[PDB]
Amino acid sequence: GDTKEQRILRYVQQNAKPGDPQSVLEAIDTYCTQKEWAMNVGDAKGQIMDAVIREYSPSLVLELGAYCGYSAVRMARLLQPGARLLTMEMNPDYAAITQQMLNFAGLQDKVTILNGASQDLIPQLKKKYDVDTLDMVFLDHWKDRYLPDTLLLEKCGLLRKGTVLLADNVIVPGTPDFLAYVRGSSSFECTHYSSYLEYMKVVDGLEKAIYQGP
Ligand SMILES: O=C(NCCO)c1cc(-c2ccc(F)cc2)cc(O)c1O
Ligand SMILES: [Cl-]
Ligand SMILES: [Cl-]
Ligand SMILES: [Cl-]
Ligand SMILES: [Mg+2]
Repeated sequence: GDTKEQRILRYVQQNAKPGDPQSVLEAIDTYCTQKEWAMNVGDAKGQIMDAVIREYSPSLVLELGAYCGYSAVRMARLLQPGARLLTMEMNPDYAAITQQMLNFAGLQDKVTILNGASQDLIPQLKKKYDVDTLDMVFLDHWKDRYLPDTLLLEKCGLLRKGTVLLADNVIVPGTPDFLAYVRGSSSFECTHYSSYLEYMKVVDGLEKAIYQGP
């Protein structure tokens, strides 16, 4: 039968307005509160994301892990005209949901999906995707990948002074190595934003880690 992700897409298509990102976010959050939990960033942490995006107005954002496109919708709706989001989604079924979610929201021209594993695609960003450096990175993929992929971004020359890392789920499921690393490194200036796990009365949080150079 259908998957939960297909059910979320369908709900959005039937309960949101085409081309209205806000209605799409609302539809997802309604579905996930009333029908079935799902691992979208959600509205609590989403509001914090929004506040960070507005502060920095990034021109080029990289997202690690798309899921159904909630966070990509959340971020892309607030980008300035001409700004871009690249999202890396290794799961092909998730990638297809995400594309369709973005298309329904009318944000397709702002966002590119890269299908494959972050560790494989990050080294291609400069030469294949014509990236210089990133303004912001949203980490929301497998939690054991946050640290290695941060170190890989640095190796590949993709971080500049002031690049904003924003990491989901630093408390649940948790990213203990990543947190220890960035909080102990003089190359990062970190802030913790305490919140709640999407759609649940369980504490979670976002970590912002601003790259300071070598
Ligand atoms: O696995 C995650 N992400 C990568 C695949 O898309 C993920 C997991 C959870 C979560 C799961 C199970 C639980 F019991 C609590 C949290 C939450 C999230 O926000 C997530 O991003
Ligand atoms: Cl999400
Ligand atoms: Cl992932
Ligand atoms: Cl929520
Ligand atoms: Mg998450």
